[PDB]
Amino acid sequence: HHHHLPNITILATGGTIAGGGDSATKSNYTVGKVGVENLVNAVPQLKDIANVKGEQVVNIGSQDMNDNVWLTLAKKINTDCDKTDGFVITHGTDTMEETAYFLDLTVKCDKPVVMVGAMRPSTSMSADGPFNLYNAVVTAADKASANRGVLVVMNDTVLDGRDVTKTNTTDVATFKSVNYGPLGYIHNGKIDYQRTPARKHTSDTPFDVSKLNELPKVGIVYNYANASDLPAKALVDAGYDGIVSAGVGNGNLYKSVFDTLATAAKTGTAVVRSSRVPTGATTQDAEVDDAKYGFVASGTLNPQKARVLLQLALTQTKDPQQIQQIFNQY
Amino acid sequence: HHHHLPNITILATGGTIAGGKVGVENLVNAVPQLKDIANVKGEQVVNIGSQDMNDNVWLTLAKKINTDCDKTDGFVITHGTDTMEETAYFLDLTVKCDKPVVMVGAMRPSTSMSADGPFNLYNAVVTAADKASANRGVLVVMNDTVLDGRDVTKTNTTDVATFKSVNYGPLGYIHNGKIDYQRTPARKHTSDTPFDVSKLNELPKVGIVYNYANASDLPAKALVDAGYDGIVSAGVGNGNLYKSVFDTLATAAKTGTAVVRSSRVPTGATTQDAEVDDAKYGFVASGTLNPQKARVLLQLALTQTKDPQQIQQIFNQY
Amino acid sequence: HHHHLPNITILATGGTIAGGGDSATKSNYTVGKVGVENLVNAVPQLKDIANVKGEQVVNIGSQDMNDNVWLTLAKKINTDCDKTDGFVITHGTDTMEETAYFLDLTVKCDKPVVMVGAMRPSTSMSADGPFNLYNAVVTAADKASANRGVLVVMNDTVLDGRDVTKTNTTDVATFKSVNYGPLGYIHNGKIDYQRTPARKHTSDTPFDVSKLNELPKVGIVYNYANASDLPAKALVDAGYDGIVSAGVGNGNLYKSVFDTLATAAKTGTAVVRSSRVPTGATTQDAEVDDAKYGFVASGTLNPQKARVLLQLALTQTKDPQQIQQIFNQY
Amino acid sequence: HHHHLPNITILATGGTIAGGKVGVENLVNAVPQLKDIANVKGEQVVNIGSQDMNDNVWLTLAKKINTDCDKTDGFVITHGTDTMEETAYFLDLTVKCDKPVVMVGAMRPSTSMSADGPFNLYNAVVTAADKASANRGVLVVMNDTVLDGRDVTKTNTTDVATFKSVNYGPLGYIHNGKIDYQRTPARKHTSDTPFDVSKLNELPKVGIVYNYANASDLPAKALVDAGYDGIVSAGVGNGNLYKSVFDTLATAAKTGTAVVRSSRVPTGATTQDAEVDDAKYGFVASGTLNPQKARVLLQLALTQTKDPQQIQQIFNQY
Ligand SMILES: N[C@@H](CC(=O)O)C(=O)O
Ligand SMILES: N[C@@H](CC(=O)O)C(=O)O
Ligand SMILES: N[C@@H](CC(=O)O)C(=O)O
Ligand SMILES: N[C@@H](CC(=O)O)C(=O)O
Repeated sequence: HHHHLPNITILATGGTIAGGGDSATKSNYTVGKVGVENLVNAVPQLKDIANVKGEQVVNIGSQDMNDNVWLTLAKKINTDCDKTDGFVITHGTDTMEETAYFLDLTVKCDKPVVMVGAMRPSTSMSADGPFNLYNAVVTAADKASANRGVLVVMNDTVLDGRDVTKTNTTDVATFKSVNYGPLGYIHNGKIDYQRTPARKHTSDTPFDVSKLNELPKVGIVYNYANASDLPAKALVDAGYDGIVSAGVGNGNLYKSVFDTLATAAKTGTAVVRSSRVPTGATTQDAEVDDAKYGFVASGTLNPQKARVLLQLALTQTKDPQQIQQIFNQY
Repeated sequence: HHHHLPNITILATGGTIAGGKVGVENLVNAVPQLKDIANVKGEQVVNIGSQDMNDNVWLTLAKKINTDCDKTDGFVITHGTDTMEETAYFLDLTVKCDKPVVMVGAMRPSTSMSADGPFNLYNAVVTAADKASANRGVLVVMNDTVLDGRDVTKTNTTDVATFKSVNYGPLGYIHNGKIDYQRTPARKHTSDTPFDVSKLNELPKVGIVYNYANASDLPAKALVDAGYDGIVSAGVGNGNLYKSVFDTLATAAKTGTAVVRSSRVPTGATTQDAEVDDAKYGFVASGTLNPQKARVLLQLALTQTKDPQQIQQIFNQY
Repeated sequence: HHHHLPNITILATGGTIAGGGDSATKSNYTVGKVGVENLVNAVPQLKDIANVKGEQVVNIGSQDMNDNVWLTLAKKINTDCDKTDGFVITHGTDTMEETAYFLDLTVKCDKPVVMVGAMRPSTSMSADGPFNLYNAVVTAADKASANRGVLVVMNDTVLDGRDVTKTNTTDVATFKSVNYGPLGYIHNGKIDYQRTPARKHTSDTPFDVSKLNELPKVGIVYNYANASDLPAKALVDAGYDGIVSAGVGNGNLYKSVFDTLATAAKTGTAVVRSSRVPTGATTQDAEVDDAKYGFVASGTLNPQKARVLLQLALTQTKDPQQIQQIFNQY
Repeated sequence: HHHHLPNITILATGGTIAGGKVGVENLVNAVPQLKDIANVKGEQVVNIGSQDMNDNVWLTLAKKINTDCDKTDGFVITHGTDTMEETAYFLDLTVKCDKPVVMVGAMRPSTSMSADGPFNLYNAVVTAADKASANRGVLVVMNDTVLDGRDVTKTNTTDVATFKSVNYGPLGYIHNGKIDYQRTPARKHTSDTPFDVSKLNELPKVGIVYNYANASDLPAKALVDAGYDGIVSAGVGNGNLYKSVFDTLATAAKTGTAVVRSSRVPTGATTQDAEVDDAKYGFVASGTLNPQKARVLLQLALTQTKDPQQIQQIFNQY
């Protein structure tokens, strides 16, 4: 008997992991500049753990991530599932938490899908990207990683795609699953998993994007003192399918915003209450009678995460109570 | 001789601490031990949910504290928790009275099991009565902790421990009616700022737009079309902008709208010298000021100047 | 059909939850002074949710918790399992994280066992104990709480007995599962569970204390700069069955401590390396050759938690590799 | 004119940053960009794993910095991460040079993927070269953050982000070779302390005992039997003691041993006025000093006084 290593496919999309600047010790850089081959060759130990094939899907900053790249990724992974043993997606950190949840809801492939990025560009002193990439490959190669949904691997930690969020603007340790914690930690190329997400993911969801050319239009409005209703009116005037509110506190709304959203809701615009507050649920049965206004409470989904689920909910139903049930199950 | 207690004024604005329905007099009467530490007088300013806080109320409060500073030894403001962090920083920048100003709220209703409001109110008075609390800026006192009004933010939607100074930490902790202060904010506040709202009846209009994958430019454009004085971007990561939002804001910054890049990310600074050439576009980087805190400072900046470089310096000093 | 509420048994042991002082606004108080009936009557809403029966097992500060109280609790719960639908144990906060893990490893009852305490005495302004008790009863009454091991409920949060730890000396929010997160959050008397512990617990462990009169002797030594080997020598001289080291960093030992523990280990004293560092695992394959010295690495178990598992491991085996396997499974 | 760079001295002590095997000269030569910010000179003090740090090394370091203060513009100490928090606070209390003293280490070996040591060393030099870093006490620089030597502690066994000032927060963050300081420690340090180790060759013996359910009194008794000068208790919760440990320590405190109650709990103060009457027993409460930090302060306290009340006041001031 001979040892054979798993086959792992790297789908590259850009990010600071592929960023470069002209100095190792200045901060300035350009994103999504370096190709997948360069990233792979910067981690010569990858041969110890996997047979790696790299594909460049796009090369962008994830600040410019969009619905089309999401559809491209989901369809590619679902199509290519039988060709490989696992996937790593290199991506910008800014919207990784959004792409990861989208994929968590739409990947039907039963093989690990692991997202990874870097907070320092590839050119920087002590760049984090090479070890992050190694650890993402370790996770994608570990049989125990299966059936846990779509994962994010950053800073030696395996995080579920639903709860994971970027907590700090600059810190290499930025990614945390702030409400329910990580799934496992990586030490010396091994993972000790102690958790798995309960919410339904991947092959257990009804969302099937195989034939979609686009996704429903869902925007986000922010609340604060003296908030303008103009953003909300703009989305309503454009015929948006859904609006997510980044509420204050427990999903609360400035009154003018509340008035515009209540009206939209009774015309069939889906309205989800989420929170600008970085941890905790936007609950039912607090200060807003959701049943009365036809609103949906986001639970622990932050506004950008709630957008992901709402867009997908709107491919199935426009009924607020059915949308609320979706927000209680996925 | 005869022992004497400080005179503390409670300015009530509403909130769950008053659940925004119970009056200042009932709040006070419900914590009879306040008599052990101060001579409390209450005045009702408004009685609202802080999700409906607004510029008018802010102006009322700053004017009242500045006017009444001589009459009292310190102030406590009872407020909703939802926008307490905004009001705190507004007052931090506009209050000229060097005597303690302490804001407090509650996460649980006064009738709920283990309501937090009573002890929160007690400790806010302790803080307002402590001579060591002077000259530290406007404060927030919650969950046995004294927090500076610049850094303090609501971190959790329901936890009594929600309020934290997430970038630089608290100033001190309160135990047995005493505070051990170990920090003070270095940014200029109160009487060391140029902001003076004594004669203003309105504040520059400043709105906030959110960034996310596939973000619409419609919110940003709606603010521009209404002639907003300023727009704060709740950027992704280190204050980055979705392309269409970036395009709209680039235009606004050369067309009479001040533009500040902040971040939806809950901790850390939005820096210069990363991916965005702020100088080229005429944008301002917010540093550790989150979008709603950056709005506050940007409205006050626009009372002095419309020049992006002078705005950037304000954002580096206050 | 008529609604019937679950039967819940409160086993009271003391703590600040049962503490009292002479003023509502001074900090001074005496622990474990108030009886179970008083605690129950301070939460008049408990009738809305359960039929509550209180038993006083002991009335102590949990700083004086000990092996005999642990054995008493485990045997009582296992004996009385069929008499009730769920248990709440009122307890001091100082060692709750130790009792909870002991119970997590030794309870064979398939009904929820929920531990609760209070950081402020019963006499204090804004005392946390009454709502903590309510929420513990809610958790013990929820069918979904079953099969999750022994739980700790504090500050609106349901925490697993293994990972839970006291993080702050004074804060009502002190209890966190610092490595893997909470299992669920409580809002308006309802729990949305999103996690369950993977490590084996309760009826899935081999530990059976039904007939034990005592537990193996296990002590803890602390490392720091210029550490004394005298504590370690004292435990060895007394014939201790086990010693847990609160190491520096990743389970590292001051050399004189290391020398004494290496010697003890080769005479059959079990030696577990843990860490004084509050989060993260004490790993294998770092600076200490555990295989060589016959040591066991504690993983994420902190020193007092590692003591619990080691005592129980020593009821089954004295073999270091079998003990290491136990530390990898429970 | 001609631009001039500060002179910075690296004092090397070992650690994973040197993995304790590589010499100061290789460390320095591996970050050639240090030349852009300083004139670096290195000196080897020892080359050890900091799990074997000891009083002798502490005394060497304090004496060397105090002696060499005039010769340089700032210091960086390369050190293991395991006891860096102890050495930092020792130096914080004993260094009399008001010029920046910055400690640094690394969580990953220099040969590992994405090793942290190089940028950590670069930023430690930035900090040591910043004129704004003077008069803030001894510092720890890790993961782009400037932390005070009193509050800083290792929070995680392996994370590069492990070091945090868990009670009062960091002093500033480092970005693009610049620091925005927003805090400074209020406790007295360096030249405002009475501790002077210039002529000492040994320090008072102080040991640490741990509390847990069913704790043995054997460790505490072993320290007492050896005539230890002081014992720090790593208490449960708010510095509480298992009965048998409490009994032994009560006796020690009246029998020539200073006793400080600290806590195994990683954050928060061990306070007076909770369950233990410190005055009655002659114990000292540690405040926010964890057991190993309390040991440091208690050894230095015992160089001035053996009186528990004077020790308590030291613990309230430094
Ligand atoms: N703007 C970059 C930031 C990063 O990757 O860290 C991106 O998200 O693509
Ligand atoms: N919505 C309430 C929440 C609270 O006070 O806790 C307020 O901000 O007025
Ligand atoms: N010493 C008390 C502290 C508390 O319960 O909060 C105990 O653990 O019993
Ligand atoms: N044991 C090493 C750990 C490190 O430096 O990271 C030391 O403290 O010397």
